[PDB]
Parts: sequence; structure tokens; C-alpha cells
Amino acid sequence: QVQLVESGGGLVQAGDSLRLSCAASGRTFSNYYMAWFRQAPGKEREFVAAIRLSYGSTYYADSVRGRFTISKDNAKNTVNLRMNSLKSEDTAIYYCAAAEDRWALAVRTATTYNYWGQGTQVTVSSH
Amino acid sequence: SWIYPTVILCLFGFFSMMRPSEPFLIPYLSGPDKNLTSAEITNEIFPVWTYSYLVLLLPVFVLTDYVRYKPVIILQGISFIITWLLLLFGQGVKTMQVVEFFYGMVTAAEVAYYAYIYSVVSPEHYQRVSGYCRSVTLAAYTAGSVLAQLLVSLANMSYFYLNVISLASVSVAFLFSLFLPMPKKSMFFHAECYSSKRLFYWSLWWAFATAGFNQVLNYVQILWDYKAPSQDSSIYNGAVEAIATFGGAVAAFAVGYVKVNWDLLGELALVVFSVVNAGSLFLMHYTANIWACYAGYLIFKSSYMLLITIAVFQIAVNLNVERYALVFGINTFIALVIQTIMTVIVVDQRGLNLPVSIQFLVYGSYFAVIAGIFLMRSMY
Ligand SMILES: O=c1[nH]c2ccccc2n1CCCN1CCC(n2c(=O)[nH]c3cc(Cl)ccc32)CC1
Ligand SMILES: *[C@@H]1O[C@H](CO)[C@@H](O)[C@H](O)[C@H]1NC(C)=O
Repeated sequence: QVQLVESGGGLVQAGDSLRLSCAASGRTFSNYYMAWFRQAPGKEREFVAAIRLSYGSTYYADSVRGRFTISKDNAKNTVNLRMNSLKSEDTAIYYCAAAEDRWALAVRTATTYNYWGQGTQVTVSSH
Repeated sequence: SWIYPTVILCLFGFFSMMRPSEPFLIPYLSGPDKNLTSAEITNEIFPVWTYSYLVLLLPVFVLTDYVRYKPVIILQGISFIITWLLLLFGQGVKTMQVVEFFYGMVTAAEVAYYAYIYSVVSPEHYQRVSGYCRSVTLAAYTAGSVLAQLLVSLANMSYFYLNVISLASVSVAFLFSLFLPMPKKSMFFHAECYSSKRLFYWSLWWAFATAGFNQVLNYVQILWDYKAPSQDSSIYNGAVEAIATFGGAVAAFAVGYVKVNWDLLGELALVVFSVVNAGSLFLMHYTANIWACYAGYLIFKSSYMLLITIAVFQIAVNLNVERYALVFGINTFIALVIQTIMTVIVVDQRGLNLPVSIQFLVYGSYFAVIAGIFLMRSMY
């Protein structure tokens, strides 16, 4: 078991910015993926972004490319997701998940990840 | 006689291949124009070109001969237009895979360009007009590469306008593709030679070298963008590409001029040039300096051109004009099978998924192994 902990989500005003953080724990993470998935009410779990902590490779979903940016704070293990210009469609619950970096890993498939965090809502409200 | 179906075809070959935007492909994609990451480009988008080309090779080869060449050339023009329209306006990874597929269709259709002249020119103007059709495309390639860098560095044009210019070029290339005469005949249907063993050896070397060179050329620009990112440093891709092409052209001519009994020196020269290509790839990988990376590329391309010209001379020296098409089709098909296998194993997200920084170590080892495999049986 590897314990993951998201932190830093909540209400945000439509069009404005927010930063989520997934304080992974419980093991070494020099050979780990770390990707964020979301689940809006009535929809299926969606891929948001991913980072390969070994080579630093980063992948993004086309719905967030350019708007979101994911980076690793190595000295602290706390992976971060920086959402810029959140839009009304971004209301969701965001999960951070990890998988041991291995052969033939499908980065964008929600069934690939062994560990999941409890999630934290990002209610992108619009007045 | 042989003029009009040669001026029209050479103008098509020129304008289609003059695409100033190709050198700056990676800097265009990964910049603020598309926001695509290096990992996505190298491990999800680019591999699709090999797969689509492999799938579309043989069906296009048969269709060209059944349909008598011109319509396939028209299809290639249409594919150029569609590929560049998507590359300009298409966004996201999901569209770049379609762009790669359409470019794979574009490359597969190149058969119906080079072979068209044979069907409509006499056999007393075949030998030379082949040279005109090759040289026009090569000159267009070098001119486009030089123009790209000239504009980027002395005019300050963003990479989007290079693509606009490339689209404007391929549109005019398509126009000249409607005017060719429809061949009244064809090679096989409107009209196993490998039994020779030496031809098989030369074909194996040709196919392996072509696969390795096509992979390296597909994934070179990403190495330059990682060693000297375009976002904060000067990038010289156009000039380096032009000089590499010119060096390849001079190497090809030099091999054609110098007279040497290749039945004895061909294997030695092929081994030496494979070792040179492996060493140059290792130099292009390890060194952090960008200029050494450009020099390694230049040496790689020149040595590969020498190798491939020797290999092509050895294969084609005994084959009839009729067997050329089929023999080279099979040779490029084997090359594409090898390239697809290695791409799936190494680059694809469904395989090892290596980044560009370590891919060239594998490619250098691959070329060194190609060199070393042929040298065995040394005692006893
Ligand atoms: O580098 C240059 N300069 C050129 C000037 C004129 C014409 C062609 C030129 N090239 C191409 C050689 C390097 N060349 C190698 C492969 C090329 N390539 C892929 O592998 N997949 C592609 C998909 C698209 Cl939509 C466009 C280009 C693609 C890119 C660069
Ligand atoms: C790319 O990302 C930059 C980040 O500032 C953004 O300004 C730009 O609009 C994006 N462009 C596209 C086409 O996604």
C-alpha cells in the first residue's frame, strides 16, 4: 500500500486560478508516475494530467492543455497541479493516482493506476 | 516526345518538396502555437507515421499500377493539402495522429511519382529523365531548407507563417498534377527475381540502413529541441538541414564518379560507413554542446548517403527496368516492417516508452550492430 493525499482544492471563481497539490507518501517515488483524474457528477472518471517523476515527462488531456501545468517539487514529494483560467466546465472532484513505472504502461487509462487519493472538490462557481 | 511529361512532372516534384516549415516542425509544435509537450510528440504522435505508412504501402503500390499512376499522384497532392491544413489549424494530440496518418499516406504515394515517367517516356529518354526527376526534388528540398533559415533569422517570421508558405507551395504542386498525360500502359497489369543470392545481401543492407535512417531522421529534431530549447536559445535547424542535404548530394555524386570494383570494396565501404554512422550518432547523443550535435548529424547524413548510393548501385546493376519497381517495393516494405517493429518496441507508449535523450543511444547501438553483424566468419 502507498498512501496518497490530495490537498488544496475548493471553491474558485469562474475564470480565475487555483493550485492543487497531491502530497504523496509512504514510499520512494523516483520511479513513479503521478496523474490527476476528475469525476464530475453524472460523468465518468476523466484524465487530467500526468508526470513521469523519473524523466520529468509530462502529459496533458486536450481539455486542459495550455491551461493547466503540472510540476514536481522533488525536495518535498508534493506533486502540484496549477490550474490557470478555470472555466465553468472544470467543476469536478480531482483525484491524484500513481503507478510504478514499468513496461507497457497506458498513462491515460484510469484502470492503470494502483493507488488513488481520497479526492478533493474544485467547485468552479460562476456568479 | 519526352519533354512535356517531364517538365510537368519536374515542376510537380519541385513545388511539392519545397516546404520551408519542415525543418522547424518540433519548434512549431512544442511552442506556444500548439503547447504540445516533448514527451507527447515523441511517444504518441510521431510513431503513427510509421504505422500508417506501413499499412498503406502495399495497397497504394497495387492501386497505382492498376490505376496508371496519375490518379495516385493526384491523391498525393490532395493528401499534402489535407496534412498541411490539419497541421496549421488542427490542435491537440488527437488531431496530430490523424496528421501523421495523412502524412504516411503522402509518403506511400511517392511511388506513383517516380515511376510515372517510365510509363510515358520512351526507353531512350528513361535513363536521363530519371536523373532530372530526382535532382529537381533534391534541389527543391535544399532550397526550402535554406529559405526557412534565411527567413527565420533575417526576417523574424514565426513558425506559423512557414507552414502557411508550405501549404501555398503544395497547393501549386497539386495543380501541376492534373496536367500530366494519362499513361496508356503500365508495368504489370495494363502492359521472385531475388533468386539471385547477392541481390538478397544488398537488399538486406539497403533495407536495414533505410530503416535506421528513417528512424533517426524522424526523431532528430526532438534531440535538438531538448539540447537547445527553442524557447530561450538560437535554433539553426534550417541551415543545418540544408548543409546536410548538400553534403549528401555531393556524396552521392562522388560515389557515382569514382570508379572502383565494388564487387570487392562494397562490403568494406558499407561496414566503414555503418561504423561512421554509429559513432556520429553517439557523438550527437552524448555531447551537451549543440554545435557538436549539428556536426554529428551532418556526418551521419553524409555517410548514410554514401552507403545508400553504393547499395543502390549494387542492387540495380543487374535488374531490368521492369523488375525495379517490384524489387524496390519489396525492399522498402521490409524496411518499413523493421522500422515499425523497432518503433513499437522502443518509442511507442505501448512499449518501453523511452525519451528522446536515450533513444539515440539505442539507435547508435543499432547501427554499430548492423556494422558488426556482417563481419563474422574470421577464423576457420
Ligand atoms: O528537414 C526537412 N527540411 C525540408 C525541406 C523541404 C521538404 C522536406 C524537408 N525536411 C524533412 C526532413 C526531416 N523531417 C523528418 C521527418 C519529418 N516528419 C515526420 O517524421 N512526420 C511528419 C509529419 C508531418 Cl505533418 C510533417 C513532417 C513529418 C519531419 C522532419
Ligand atoms: C498555448 O499556451 C499559452 C500559455 O500562455 C496560451 O497563452 C496560448 O493561448 C495557448 N495556445 C493554444 C493554441 O493552445
